[PDB]
Amino acid sequence: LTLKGVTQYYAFVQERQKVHCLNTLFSKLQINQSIIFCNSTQRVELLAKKITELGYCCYYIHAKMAQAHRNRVFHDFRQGLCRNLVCSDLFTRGIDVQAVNVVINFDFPRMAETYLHRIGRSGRFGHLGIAINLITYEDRFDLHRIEKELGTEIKPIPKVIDPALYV
Amino acid sequence: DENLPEWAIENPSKLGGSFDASGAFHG
Repeated sequence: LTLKGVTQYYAFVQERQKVHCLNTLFSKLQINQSIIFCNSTQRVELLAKKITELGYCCYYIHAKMAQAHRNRVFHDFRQGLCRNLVCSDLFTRGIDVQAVNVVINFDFPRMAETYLHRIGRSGRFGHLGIAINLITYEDRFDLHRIEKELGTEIKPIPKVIDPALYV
Repeated sequence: DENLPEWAIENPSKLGGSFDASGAFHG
């Protein structure tokens, strides 16, 4: 589990804006396949419906689901049937997907280990992608503490994200 | 506690959107 090869950004936003901000990223980034992380199961459910309101296909997985159910979803996502996946935290989430070049923390985690489980990759060589963290004013404390505890750096999103970082 | 999210309330489909030098979103 490594961060090397992952370009990490953040963006400041209000809670009531996160859905409008997420749509902007949908229109700004060259997403092959996406994964979007929320902090609660119901938050995963509602976000999935909001993304569908916007017109994109949406899968989703959370802990309260059934393992037999998460398998069908993950397998279909793998094969590429739907492009975006919203999900909560899972001890046994699964292998990494090669077509996922954009991970989004729709909600910023509180512990550094969770960030590593969300943004980490298997092996430093090969995989290339970007991570975008949506942080509220309140989340700032956890942002500096998380990078210091990890030894990584999370920079403000730039005007243009070079495709060579995730395409 | 599971509250009603603030973003589930307001209209999700609005045009525009960008980020400024400080990384703050402009809706």
